[PDB]
Amino acid sequence: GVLKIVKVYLAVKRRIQPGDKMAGRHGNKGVISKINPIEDMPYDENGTP
Amino acid sequence: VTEFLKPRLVDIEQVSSTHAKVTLEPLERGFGHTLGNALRRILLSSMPGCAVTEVEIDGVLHEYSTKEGVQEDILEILLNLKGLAVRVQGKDEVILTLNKSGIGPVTAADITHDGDVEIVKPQHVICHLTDENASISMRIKVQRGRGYVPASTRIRPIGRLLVDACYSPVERIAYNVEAARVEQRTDLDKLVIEMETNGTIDPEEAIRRAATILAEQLEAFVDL
Repeated sequence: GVLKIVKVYLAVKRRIQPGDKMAGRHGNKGVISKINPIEDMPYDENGTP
Repeated sequence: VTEFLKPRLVDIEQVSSTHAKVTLEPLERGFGHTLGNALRRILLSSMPGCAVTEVEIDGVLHEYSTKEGVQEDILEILLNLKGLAVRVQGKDEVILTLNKSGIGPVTAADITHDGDVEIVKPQHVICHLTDENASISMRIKVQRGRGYVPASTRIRPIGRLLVDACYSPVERIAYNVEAARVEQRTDLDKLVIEMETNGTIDPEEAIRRAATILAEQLEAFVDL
């Protein structure tokens, strides 16, 4: 019943959003919740946030 | 009382190529932290930088393919290119050209630099050609921007590849308040801003830029 089939491959780059689910190795899963700008993150006295 | 010493720039010590220190003095009590924090947020937030935006390789249609002769894929070439450091004097949008043939690494120094565009780290690597007669020719596009701009959210032929922009010279900013010694006074501070840029921005220019932006945006409160 089929005469010809055409297949197309799409490549996508899923980047990251508030809502993804990243987890550690000790079963401490969690849903990422915000993407803060770097100037708001805690930073130690050396300057590395 | 009811009068405040005004700060000043005492010395811009250049400890290394990309690591710098700025000293501000004098400062009344309670301003050390205020100015330190304001300037840190401003500097990390918005400094005008320059970065590569579009690449156009000769014999490649999309970034997921491979080219015969080069060692890495095209994705790793784009990634390595994304971290390129370059300054442009007058033009807000320039086009560099790279041509290479022969075995070896392809440093940024092989870019056919124009008069005004300046590469800051001529030992940065891009790819490894592994054949005596394998060549690469590409046309890099460099723009001037003010932050982060992902490829998706901006706004033709099938030969253009789009990389994400990261226009920000500064990378890490720290600071310290410490008592100084004016002719005679107690509780007189001195601010030290430690800066680690990627080499494309002059320190004093950056600090003056932050000061002017903060002031001229604070102007909206006076005569409200």
